[PDB]
Amino acid sequence: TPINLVRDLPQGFSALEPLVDLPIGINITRFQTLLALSSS
Amino acid sequence: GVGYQPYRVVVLSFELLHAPATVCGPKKSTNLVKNKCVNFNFNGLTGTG
Ligand SMILES: *[C@@H]1O[C@H](CO)[C@@H](O)[C@H](O)[C@H]1NC(C)=O
Repeated sequence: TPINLVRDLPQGFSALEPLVDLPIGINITRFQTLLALSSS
Repeated sequence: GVGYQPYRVVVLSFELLHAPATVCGPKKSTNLVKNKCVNFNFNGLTGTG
């Protein structure tokens, strides 16, 4: 969904289409994201 | 002689109740017809029309 404001979530409506569909079958109770990105 | 030669044996062992079914045999298909009352079956969606 392209937008016009880099600030907080905008006002509008847009539905999400299905993308991937998998028969994993597995047991889930916790999820984590991945980030690709010294301290001074 | 027979009974002494080497033999290639393969075991087709399968299990259940481990994951949703994802291995199924080939499913045949027939030709498509139009303008005639027929019994159709689209991906298991059975019906007459
Ligand atoms: C996790 O899903 C599994 C099957 O893979 C099920 O046996 C189990 O009840 C779930 N885990 C817990 C702690 O209940």
